[PDB]
Amino acid sequence: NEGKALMAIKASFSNVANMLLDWDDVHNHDFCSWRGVFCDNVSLNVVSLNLSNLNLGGEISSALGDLMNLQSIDLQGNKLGGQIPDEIGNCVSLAYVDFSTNLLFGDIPFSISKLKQLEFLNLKNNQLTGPIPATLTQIPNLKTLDLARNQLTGEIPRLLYWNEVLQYLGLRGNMLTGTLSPDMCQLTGLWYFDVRGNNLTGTIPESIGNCTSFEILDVSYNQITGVIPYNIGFLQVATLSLQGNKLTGRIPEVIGLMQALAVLDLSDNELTGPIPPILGNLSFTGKLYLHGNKLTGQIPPELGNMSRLSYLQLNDNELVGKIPPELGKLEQLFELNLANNNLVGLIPSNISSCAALNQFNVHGNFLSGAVPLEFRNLGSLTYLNLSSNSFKGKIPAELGHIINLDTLDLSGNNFSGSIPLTLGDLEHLLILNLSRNHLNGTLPAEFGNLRSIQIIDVSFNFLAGVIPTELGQLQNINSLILNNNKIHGKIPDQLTNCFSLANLNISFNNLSGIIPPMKNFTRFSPASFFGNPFLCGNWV
Amino acid sequence: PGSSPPTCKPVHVPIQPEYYPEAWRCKCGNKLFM
Repeated sequence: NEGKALMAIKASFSNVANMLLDWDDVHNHDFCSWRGVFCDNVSLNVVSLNLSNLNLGGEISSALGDLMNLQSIDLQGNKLGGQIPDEIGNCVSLAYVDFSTNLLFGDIPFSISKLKQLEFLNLKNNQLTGPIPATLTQIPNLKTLDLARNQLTGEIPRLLYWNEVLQYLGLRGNMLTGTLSPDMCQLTGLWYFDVRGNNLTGTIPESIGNCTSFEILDVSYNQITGVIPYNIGFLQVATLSLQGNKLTGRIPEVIGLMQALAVLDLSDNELTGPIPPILGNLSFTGKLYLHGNKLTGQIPPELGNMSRLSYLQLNDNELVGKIPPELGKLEQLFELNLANNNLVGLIPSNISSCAALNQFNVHGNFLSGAVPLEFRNLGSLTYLNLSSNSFKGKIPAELGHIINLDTLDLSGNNFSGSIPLTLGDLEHLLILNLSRNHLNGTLPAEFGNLRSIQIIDVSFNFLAGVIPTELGQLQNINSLILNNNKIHGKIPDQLTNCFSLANLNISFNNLSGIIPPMKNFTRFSPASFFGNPFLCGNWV
Repeated sequence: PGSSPPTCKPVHVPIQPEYYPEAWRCKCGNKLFM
């Protein structure tokens, strides 16, 4: 007779008639062989139900209340709709509920409390509204509660924090006001505490340190204020994510002794004061993110001692001082982000010792001196941004053999000398910005070999010679900017074949001839060519 | 006052539910984890 409820369950469903392998009250009265519905060996009644990821796009019918021996329901990924019917509060045998990646709205029924055996509730990726029903600490068996990526409201129920059993608490993405209660450390079995993306206010409880059972603590992207307490230094956390809050004060030195940290993120906060050198002893941490803050001071060389660190982000701060060469000890370094600070001095020649080094970003600082050549030992270098600085000397030709370079940004500097021909051999290059510099020499032609290039900018330099004629080869180029140079000769007609080129600027030169109008080159007539005297067109 | 990693060969793993939050889990050469 549970087959009847299975039919009504099938009735208000998606056009499943497709994949539901034969549920029917016509002939087959054996509903323990049907697709996705499992019966136990003993009494032949439904125990487990796996309809996961079938795109059955219906509503959850009320007849679910009639399936009594039902223990586990997986309706995940079926694009299902409606709310969760109240009558689910019937089957007390229910244990596992996965409504993941569906489209369900409305309040979570109060009847959910009537399921004593229920230890796993996952409602992530749904449209459910309402609050977190306070009647959920009534369920004694609950270990995992995942409500992440929904729209729930109201504070976090205070009584829930008193549960020895709970293991995974995921509230990430809702709009939950209220504050972190100290009762948070009365969760003695929880190893994942995830309140990120809420409208939460308040402070960090001072009792946060007495939570040695926590492995991942993610409070990021809320309105939490206050200092980072001393107690934070007792946490056995593997990942500690404090980024994107309004925390003030300095960085507690005692987090130095927190080597269980794998990922430490303090970014986008309002923290001030220097970088604590003691952080040199967390040699097992992989990600250090400190950017977006008001941090002052120098870069302590002790960060070279974090052997297992791969991502260092210190951008958007107020740091000063030279770049220390001890980062050359970071043989596992991948990303170095030092942007929008006030650093001065040279780029150390001992920094070319971190082979695995994808992105290097020092834009927006006050660095001086020439560019070291040993950058030719960084073969895996995919990103190089040195813009808005005072760099001198020629462009080292050795920058051409870093074959996988995808973006090369040298703008805003004092670079001199002609352009290296060896810059032609970056096939995977997309964006080459040499603008706002002091470049001598003429314009080299090997720029035809940038197949994937999208954006070329050499504006505001002293380039001379004729506009190269090979520039029509680049099909992926959408922007060609050559403003304010000494380029003469005529405008090559081949500049028409740039299919993707919708953004052009060649004004302010000694350019001669006509404006070739093969294709629709009338969109870039007036403005793009303004500053050239010997150009045929109606302007001064 | 402090913390220290575990000793089962230890390693730190992403768990996929932006980046992934990493937790401590020990695997030897064998692809297991505990």
